Amino acid sequence: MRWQGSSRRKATGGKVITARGKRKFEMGRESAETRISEIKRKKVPTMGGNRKVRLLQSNVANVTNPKDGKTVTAPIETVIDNTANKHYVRRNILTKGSVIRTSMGTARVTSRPGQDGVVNAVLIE
Amino acid sequence: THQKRLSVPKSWKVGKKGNKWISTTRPGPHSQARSLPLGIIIRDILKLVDNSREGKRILSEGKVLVDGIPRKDLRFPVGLFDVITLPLVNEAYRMLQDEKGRLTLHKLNETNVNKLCRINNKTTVKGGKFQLNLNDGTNIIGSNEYGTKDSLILSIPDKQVVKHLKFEVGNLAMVVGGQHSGETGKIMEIREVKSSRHNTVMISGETDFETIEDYVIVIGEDKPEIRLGGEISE
Amino acid sequence: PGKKSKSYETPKHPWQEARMATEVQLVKAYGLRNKKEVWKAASMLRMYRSEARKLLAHVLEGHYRTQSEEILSKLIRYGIIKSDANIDDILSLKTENILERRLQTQVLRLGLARTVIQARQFITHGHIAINGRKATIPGMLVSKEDEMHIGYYGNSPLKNESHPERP
Amino acid sequence: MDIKILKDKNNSLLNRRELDFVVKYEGSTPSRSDVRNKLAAMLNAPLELLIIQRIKTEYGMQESKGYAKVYADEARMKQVEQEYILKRNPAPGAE
Amino acid sequence: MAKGKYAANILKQTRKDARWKDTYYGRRVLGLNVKADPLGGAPQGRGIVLEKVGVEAKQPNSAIRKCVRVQLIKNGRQVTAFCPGDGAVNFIDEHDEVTVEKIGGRMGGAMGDIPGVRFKVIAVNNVSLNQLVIGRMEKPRR
RNA sequence: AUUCUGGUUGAUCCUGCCAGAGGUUACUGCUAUCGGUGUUCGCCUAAGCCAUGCGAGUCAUAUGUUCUUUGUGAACAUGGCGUACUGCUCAGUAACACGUGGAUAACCUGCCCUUGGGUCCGGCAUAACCCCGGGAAACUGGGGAUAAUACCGGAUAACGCACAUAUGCUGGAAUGCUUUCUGCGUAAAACGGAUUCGUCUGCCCAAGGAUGGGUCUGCGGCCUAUCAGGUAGUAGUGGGUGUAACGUACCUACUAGCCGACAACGGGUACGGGUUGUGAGAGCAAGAGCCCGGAGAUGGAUUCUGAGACAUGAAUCCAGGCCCUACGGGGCGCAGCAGGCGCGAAAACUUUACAAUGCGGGAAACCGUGAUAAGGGGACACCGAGUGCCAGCAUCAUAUGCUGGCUGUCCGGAUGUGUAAAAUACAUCUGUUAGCAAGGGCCGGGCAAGACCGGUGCCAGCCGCCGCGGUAACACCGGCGGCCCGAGUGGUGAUCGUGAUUAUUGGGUCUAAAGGGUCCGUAGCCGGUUUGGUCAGUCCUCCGGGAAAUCUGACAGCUCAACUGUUAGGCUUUC
Ligand SMILES: [Mg+2]
Repeated sequence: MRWQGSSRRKATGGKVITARGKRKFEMGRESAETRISEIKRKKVPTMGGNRKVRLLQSNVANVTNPKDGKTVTAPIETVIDNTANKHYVRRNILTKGSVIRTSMGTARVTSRPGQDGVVNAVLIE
Repeated sequence: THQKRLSVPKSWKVGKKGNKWISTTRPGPHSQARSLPLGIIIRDILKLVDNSREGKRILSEGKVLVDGIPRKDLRFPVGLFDVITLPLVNEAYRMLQDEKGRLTLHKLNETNVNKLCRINNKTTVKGGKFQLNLNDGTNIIGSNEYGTKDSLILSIPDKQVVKHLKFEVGNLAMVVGGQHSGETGKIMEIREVKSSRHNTVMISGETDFETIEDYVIVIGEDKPEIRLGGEISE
Repeated sequence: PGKKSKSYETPKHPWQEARMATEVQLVKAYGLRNKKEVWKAASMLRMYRSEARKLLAHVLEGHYRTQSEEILSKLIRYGIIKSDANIDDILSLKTENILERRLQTQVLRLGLARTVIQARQFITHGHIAINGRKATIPGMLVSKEDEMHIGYYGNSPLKNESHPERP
Repeated sequence: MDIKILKDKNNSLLNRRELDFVVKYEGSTPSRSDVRNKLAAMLNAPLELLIIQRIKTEYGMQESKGYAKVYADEARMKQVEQEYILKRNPAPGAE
Repeated sequence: MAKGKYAANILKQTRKDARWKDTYYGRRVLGLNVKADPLGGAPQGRGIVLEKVGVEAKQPNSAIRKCVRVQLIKNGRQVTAFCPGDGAVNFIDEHDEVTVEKIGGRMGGAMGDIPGVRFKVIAVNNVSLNQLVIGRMEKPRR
C-alpha cells in the first residue's frame, strides 16, 4: 500500500490541509521489484476485476532480434546497467529500460515486468 | 440510482409534482439526458395505465413493444425518433424534441414503419468489420460509404437498412438541440471549421441560421422519409 | 429556502392621522374587517402600478407587447379599469375598483342585502351562490360576467323570499 | 340521485372499460354500493363486474365525480384491482 | 477615491480601509459583542440570585432602584440585574432562578438613571415577573 | 410613498451622533375559534451520552431437506444480487471543495443496451439432515450422507514485447482502432434453468454506448500587516516505479528553481452554490430547512468483501466512556426513525400503512421498506374565514338598553362521499336563550389617545431618548375614560432601512473630526492635438452554454386565496 493522492503542497510550500480522508481509489500497491531467480508471478487483483500480473523473479527473457525480427526465449544472466537507478544494477533488479545479458546477446528491457507479467527484452543491435 | 422531483432533467416534460423520486430510468443505450422511462411514458403521455404496479403488469405481459421488442421493464430509456407500437389499437408514437428541447410523442398512422438512427464513431471490430457504434436494433456493418453522421434508416423489428440517407449540401436536416430544436430545414453549408471543440454547419429551413453539427439530424433526402410529425397528443 | 413573506405592505410611520382616517372610512364604507385587507388591496394596486411603470418606462416590442397586453386583458376580465382602457389608465388606479371587485362589495351593490355587513354574513352563511357554487367568501374576486349569475343559494332560506330581515 | 356519464374509454391492454360520469345527487352523498347500482343500468354492468373507484363530491353544489370501471372477468379484477378496492366494493352476498 | 476608468482597485481599497472607522461594522466583524456580553447573543438568560441591592438613581433625579445581584449558570458570570415594578424586591430573594434580559436602553446599554446596571429581570422561577408585579401570578415556594 | 420627528441653545443656524418610526430573523411575556397551502419544528448549548423497538432485505424458473393449509403456501441450507443507492448530520475544509466553461487522445465501470462470436471436457468436496455435545452467554466441536448457476483441473482470447500491412474515426491532431498476420511469452463461460418444446430468461466473449465515479484547468466569490518572506520533495528535466489512469503520487541522476509586497506564509472565520434578507434603487447583511456537490460516522489509524467502500445498520486496535457476566469472558457508541438523560433562551408521536410514489429482490406472482405517504404534537412562515346579523325606537352619539325577528360560515349530532383504514375536509339535515368563541399594548413629548378624581411625597415608580415626583403629577398607582392593533400582540438581541451615519451613484477635510511639515519620487492611476495600421477592452450580431427550484404576470385547476401545471419574462454571469 502507498498513497498516490494529490498531496504535495500547493505551489509555494503552504502545507495543504486535507479536507478528505485517504480514499480507496488513491491507494497504490507496493513496487514488486523483479530479480533474476525462479520465474515467479502473482495475480494481484485491481479495480473492476482486472487481475494485473506482477512478476517477482525471472532468469528467462523474450529477446527480440531487430535485424531479422525473430523472437526467441533466452535466459537472463545479469542486468548490465540501468538509467533509472544506479542501485538496481548492483541489486540485479529488472526494471523497464534496463539492460540485461542473455544467451542470445545483450538486450534492453522494453516491458514493465510489474505491469506486463513477462520480461520482454529487445536484443540490442 | 435515484433521481428527485426537483432535479428532473430539462428534456423531461413532466412537471415537478409528487414526492421526490420520479421513476429512475436505467443506464440504457440512449443518453439519460434525452430519455424518459417507458413506465413514465405509458403512465403520463398515453394514459393506458395509471398506477406503477398496473404499468409494470401491462409491460410484463408483453403488451407494449419498442421497435418490436416487448420490454417488460418500466425503467427502459427512450431516445429521439424512437417508435412505440401498440398492436391492439394500431397506435404508433415517435419520440420527438419540441422547440424547447423537451421530449414529446407524435402519433403515427401505420403500425409498421422504419426507425432512424445516426452514425457517431466508425470503428473497426477485428475481423474486417467497420463498426458504426450502433446502440439499438440490428444493422449492417458496412463499408466506407457509411460515413459519420450519415443518419441511417432501418426497418422494424428486423432493423434492416431501408435507404442510406447520406447528407450533402442542400439535403434535409433536423435540429436536435439549442434554441432551434424541431426547426427542420435544408442544409446550406457543412463547413469543416477546424477547431479544438468541434466543427459547424449551416442550415436554413423557414429561417436561416448557424447550428452545431451535433445538433443536426440527416432526416431525409429532400422530404421526410420517416413519419416525423403526426399528431401531438399529450 | 422557498417560503413566502407577506402580501400587503406596512406604513413606515404607523399613526398618520389623515391616512388612518381614510383607512377607517374605507373599512366602514365597504364593510371590511382588517386594516391589512385594505393594505393588501393597495398592494395589488401597487403591483398593477409597478407593472405599469415597468411597461411605460420603455414607452411595444416583440415580447413586451405580450407582457403589456396580458395584464390589460386580465384587468378587463376583472373590470378594475375602464372597459375602453389603455395601459396608462392603470397608472391612475385607485383602490375603490379593487374593493369593488370584492364579492361583499358586489353583493352590496347588487341589492341582495340591506347593509354591507349583512352582505358579508349572507355570503359567508351560504346565502350567495353562483350557478350552484355555494361560495362563502367575502374576499372572492369576481368578473362582470361573474356578477350576473350571482343569486341566493337554492338550499339557503333566502331563496324563499319570506325573510323579514331581507328586503 | 342522478348520474350522467361522459367518458367510457376501454383500455385494450387490459380489456376493461373506464367509466367517467358526473353525479347529480341531491343532499346526501350516495354510498358506493348505491352509485354502483345506479351506474350498472347505464352500461349493462353487473355489481360484481361494475366497479367504482370514487364518487367524490365537491363543495357547494351537489355534484360528484365518479371514476367507475367495467371488466369482462371478476378474476381479472382480482388480478388487477387492489385488495382495498375489492373489499370496498361489496360482492353479491359479500360480508 | 480615484475617478479614472481603470481605477476600481484603488476605490475598493480606500472603501475597505474607510469602513473600519465605523464602530458597528468593525465591532461586528471583530466579534466584540459576542466576546463581551454574558448572554453571548442569547436574548434572555437564567441566573441564581445572590444579593439584593436598591441601587441609587442619577444626579438630577432621586430614587432607589431595586437591583438584584445575580450570577449566571450558563457561563458563571457575575452581574447586576434591575428588577422593575412596584413591589419588585418582594417577589425575588436570595438563591432564586430568574430569567434575565437586557434593559434595552441607550445603544443596548444601561437605561435611564440606573448607573452601571445593564441587565434586568423578566421572570422569577420561570414565571413572568411582570404578572407578579401586576398581580395575576403568585410566587412559587421553590 | 425615492418620507420625517424629539434631543446640545436664553433663542438661531448647523456639524454630529443618540434615541423614535418599518421589515426580517432567533427567542420569549401576555394571550387565543377554525380551515387551506408545503419545500418548517434538538441548526445556533452538547459532531454530548444513550435504555427500548425499528430502519434491507430478496431469490421455488440456481441447488439441496422435512411438512402441508396442495398453493408461485411456508421453515431450514448452499448460492446470486442488493445493502457503496436513499436517509442523517454540517464538525472539518479559505480548498479544482464549490459555481461555470473545456478536457480525459490519461482512465475504471455490476446491473442496462445493440451487433459480432462462443457456450468445450471433466474432477467432487462441503451445507442444512443423522449421531453426540461443549458454552453463563457470545459463540460453536466431532463422525456419518449428499447437491447445485458452489469450487477446482483441461482445450479455442485478452496482455505485453518486436515487426510489416490501406485514411477507419477524430481530426491542429495517433498516441488509438487497427487488414492484420508473424513468432515469443500468454485464456474465458452455466449446452443453467423453466416452458405450452412456440420460446423466455441466464453464463463467457469482442466493439461501442449509457450509467457511476477518479483525474484534469480558464475563471468566479471572506477578515486580517498589531501576519513579510515562504518553500527543499519544495520548482523543474531525463530514466523509472506504482496506478483504473496523467502526475514527485513515490524513487533515482541532475538542474536552482517555485510562490509573494498586484498580499505568499500565518492567524480569524465558514459546509459551497442555486439563493435569502432588505431598500426606490446602487447596494448592504445571512447563506440551518427545499434541490446540486462536498465531508463525517465517539476522536484516530488500518483492513477485509465487492464492479464499486476504506462501508451510517463491516471488521481490527489505540484513546475515551459505557455494558452483559456463572468472573473463565463477551458486547456497544441513534450526526438512521420515535424516545431518554444531559445541555440551555432554545423545539414534537417510542402513531399508521406498503395504498401510492421509488429502491433493491424475483423470470413472474409478490415481499420488505421510521425511504415515502398518512396523521398526532409545537402562537413555524403564508392565506382564507367567522364570534355577529338585525328593522323600529331612546338618552350622554355609541353602549347596554326595550322590542322584533332572522343566518348557521363556527361549535355538537346524524348519515354518505372519502383515505390503505383513519381524521379533517365534503353534502343534506339539524343542535344555539346569538349564547360558547378577544384579547394585547398604551394614553406628557417624539406618536394616535385624559390637564378628569383620590393615593404616594426626589419615596414608591416610570423612562429606547427627552423627561417626570420633595406637596394641584393629563407622566407615576387603582379607578373612571380613551387610544391603536388585531387571533394576535409586545420584549431583547441580530440584521436591513432610516442615514448621502461608508457616500462608484453620493459625503466632507480654512474655523466643527479631518490636508501629510515640505519635497523628491516607483507600482498604481490620470493624460495633448495628429496621419497612417490593427481591432484586444468596447460596440451590433450569431452560436454553444448559464439544471430545476425559488421570482413576475396571466391563463388552467384547487370554493377567493396562497398553492400545482402550461406559458410569456426574470435570475442564473460578469464563460
Ligand atoms: Mg479489488
